[PDB]
Amino acid sequence: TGRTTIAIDPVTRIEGHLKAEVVVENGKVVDARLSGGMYRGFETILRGRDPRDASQIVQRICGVCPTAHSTASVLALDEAFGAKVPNNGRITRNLIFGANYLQSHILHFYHLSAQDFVQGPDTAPFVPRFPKSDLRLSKELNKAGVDQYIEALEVRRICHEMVALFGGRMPHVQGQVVGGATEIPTKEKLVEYAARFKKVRDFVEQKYVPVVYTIGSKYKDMFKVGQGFKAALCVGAFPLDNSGKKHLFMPGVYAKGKDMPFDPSKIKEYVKYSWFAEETTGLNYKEGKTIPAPDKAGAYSFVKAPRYDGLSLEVGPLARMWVNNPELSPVGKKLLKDLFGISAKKFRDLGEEAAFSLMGRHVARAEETYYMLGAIEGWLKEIKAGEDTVVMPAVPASAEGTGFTEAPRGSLLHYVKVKDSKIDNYQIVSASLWNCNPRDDMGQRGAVEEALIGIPVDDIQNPVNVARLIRAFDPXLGCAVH
Amino acid sequence: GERPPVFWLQGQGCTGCSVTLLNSVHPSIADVLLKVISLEFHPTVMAWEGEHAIEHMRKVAEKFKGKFFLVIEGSVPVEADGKYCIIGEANHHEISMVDALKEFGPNAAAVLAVGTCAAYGGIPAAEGSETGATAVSKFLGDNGIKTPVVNIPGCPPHPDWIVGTVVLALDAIKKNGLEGGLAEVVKVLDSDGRPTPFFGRNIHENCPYLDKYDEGVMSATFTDKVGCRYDLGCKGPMTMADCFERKWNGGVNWCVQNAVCIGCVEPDFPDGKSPFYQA
Ligand code: SF4
Ligand code: SF4
Ligand code: FCO
Ligand SMILES: [Cl-]
Ligand SMILES: [Fe+2]
Ligand SMILES: [Kr]
Ligand SMILES: [Kr]
Ligand SMILES: [Kr]
Ligand SMILES: [Kr]
Ligand SMILES: [Kr]
Ligand SMILES: [Kr]
Ligand SMILES: [Kr]
Ligand SMILES: [Kr]
Ligand SMILES: [Kr]
Ligand SMILES: [Kr]
Ligand SMILES: [Kr]
Ligand SMILES: [Kr]
Ligand SMILES: [Kr]
Ligand SMILES: [Kr]
Ligand SMILES: [Kr]
Ligand SMILES: [Kr]
Ligand SMILES: [Kr]
Ligand SMILES: [Kr]
Ligand code: NI
Ligand SMILES: [S]
Repeated sequence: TGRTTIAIDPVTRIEGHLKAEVVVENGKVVDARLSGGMYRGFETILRGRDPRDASQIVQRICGVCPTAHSTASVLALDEAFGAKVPNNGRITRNLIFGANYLQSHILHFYHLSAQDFVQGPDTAPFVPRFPKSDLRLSKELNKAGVDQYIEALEVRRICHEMVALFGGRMPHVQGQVVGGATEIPTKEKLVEYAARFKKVRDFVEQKYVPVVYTIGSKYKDMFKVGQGFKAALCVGAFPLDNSGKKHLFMPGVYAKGKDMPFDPSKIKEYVKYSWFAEETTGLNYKEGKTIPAPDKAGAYSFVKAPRYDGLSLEVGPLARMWVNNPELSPVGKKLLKDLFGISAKKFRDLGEEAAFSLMGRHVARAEETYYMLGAIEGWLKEIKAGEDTVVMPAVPASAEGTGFTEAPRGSLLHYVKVKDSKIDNYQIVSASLWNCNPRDDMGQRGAVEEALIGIPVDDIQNPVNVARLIRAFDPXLGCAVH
Repeated sequence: GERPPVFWLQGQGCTGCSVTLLNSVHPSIADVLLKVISLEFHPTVMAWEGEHAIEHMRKVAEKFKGKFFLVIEGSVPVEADGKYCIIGEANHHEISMVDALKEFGPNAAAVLAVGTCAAYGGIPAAEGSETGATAVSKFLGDNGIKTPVVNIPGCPPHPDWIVGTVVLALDAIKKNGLEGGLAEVVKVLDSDGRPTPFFGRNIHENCPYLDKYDEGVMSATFTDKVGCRYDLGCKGPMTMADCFERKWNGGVNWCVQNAVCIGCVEPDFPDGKSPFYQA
């Protein structure tokens, strides 16, 4: 037939268990299936527990982004308990969480993605690899890549020291609970935090953001693939006031060239192609049910298929920088000129096609890292040693709440229903669920499955661009399936 | 000496036990990877992928039969004939964690079950689960595999517990050879399979707030650090770990100081340690 099917299981240098299956014709991807192959069932594990237990249990969905689930959880708990988080505790939450944005983005580019473009030393785990691995950097630039990977191992560890200062430990913080944060920042620890922050600030400014633009300039073809639907979701994150109004990332949807506001009732989860009971399809999260069906004909994945008003959307740094359209970093303004001969001030000046591209998503992630440095500076101005950060609310007998935030990889919400003072339902809708999901009941592909269309596979023996595309979305399958 | 080959397989894990390892301070992770071990298979960080990565692990495993170390992160689900954790595909056939542990477990020198999931089942085996999440040792015994297993628990473990267990065992093997040292490793395990250097001491017996516990002085908000956290739910009393001394993330904090201990190292975690925020 001229169609050749390639399967990759595991997709490595992601988090979690992913199988990718593509079909290649005339040297280009023409059809795709993504399979999240591992299930735990947190949504049923949690039922019947003290609702306060959730802000610990849910972090164990993902050890790379546990602070996103913590944050989502305690916001749902806050609403359900009627807890009025103290201002100083809102900011302390922001500092715990923002710091893992830095760890997560640095982890992803250097330690997950960079080997797509940089050859490591000649020892495991850096060899063996594809004989034709398509690595274009010069001996000089490749040695830059390698030294920065090794430096980034220190930088990300320091980020987790920042998270831990007010979070207790990382992975899996103890410091965020219903009602705020469990430990008031002292003058001393704010000093230890800012000391670490500066080292990360300078590595981000001087090494990380340049190296992304530099490596992209050697891979300009990679701005021309990976567009998929050019549709994106942002649900808001990092409250800046205590009224629920201003957020560092503000909500919004983009589809068919159209900006629109974000309406959470238009979220539904389809399971036709997912291993869950057929009778649970099309449910909004407040009515969601998780009934595993691992033998269901036609299904190929433990990831449900979420759609927004029936749209298949993508989430993550690209999506947020597009919706919010901030100003580009200064280093990004310069290097887009010297290396791409491009002039741009804000994020959307890159244009739709380049931003919604394989290498565009890496660029968004680097820019957002810089942007987050400013937020963390601001909150370090704002926090005030000694002011209380938590209230101690009682568990309601009956109540519900929803917490919306943005995880490093994209949009996240937790929904909790309380009955008889116990969890009655807990539903999770996570970032890599929006990105790595299979087809919905209407046969529409997930975001990554679609972005895979048109990826070049000139050499079936070295189909390196298939996983290159996937890695650009920074997938974690623990979060997608939970 | 030589860096032994290591394969790291993830079952029902959250990747937290790989991340915590990346936070190792002395030695850093890079020294671990270049000077201590040869990490030949790890899906989160390795260069190659897919069927080729599995075939690379199998060639090393054949080459080094009986000499390689297998790290297992996450629990092993046995229901639905293992379909709740498929970890790979080779030769047009899916590979479950059940399959993989039966393939590689009998030929490893030893198995290190890292994290409470792998060691004891943990959250995937908890009330409400449906997948048959089984602890590594139970799974191996259940299918008659006799390879020694070491439990390094925690959710996540401290990096020092992982690195520390590995260095102790590799020095024991250097000292005594391979059979000899692994006997010395087994000798330092408690009744729960855990190394006593790290899990030999009780948290409560050594808590700096033990004075306040005894005085009956109890904090009533989390942000009050003067009192003991008992009333807030601290599970130090039933938990054997050394976080009170080495603390976490380069020593900048720990769970009792910031909040409470939730007992993440213990075989009954989480259900037997819940509710977390009442005694
Ligand atoms: S109950 Fe907890 S905080 Fe109190 S003395 Fe014991 S370990 Fe320390
Ligand atoms: S203090 Fe308790 S919950 Fe925290 S890491 Fe140690 S044993 Fe686990
Ligand atoms: N980041 C992160 Fe985890 C994912 N995807 C969540 O939510
Ligand atoms: Cl996070
Ligand atoms: Fe879910
Ligand atoms: Kr690299
Ligand atoms: Kr580089
Ligand atoms: Kr790099
Ligand atoms: Kr390296
Ligand atoms: Kr923004
Ligand atoms: Kr570009
Ligand atoms: Kr690792
Ligand atoms: Kr990792
Ligand atoms: Kr390394
Ligand atoms: Kr690494
Ligand atoms: Kr090991
Ligand atoms: Kr495997
Ligand atoms: Kr052992
Ligand atoms: Kr290790
Ligand atoms: Kr290890
Ligand atoms: Kr040991
Ligand atoms: Kr070892
Ligand atoms: Kr061992
Ligand atoms: Ni995640
Ligand atoms: S993640």
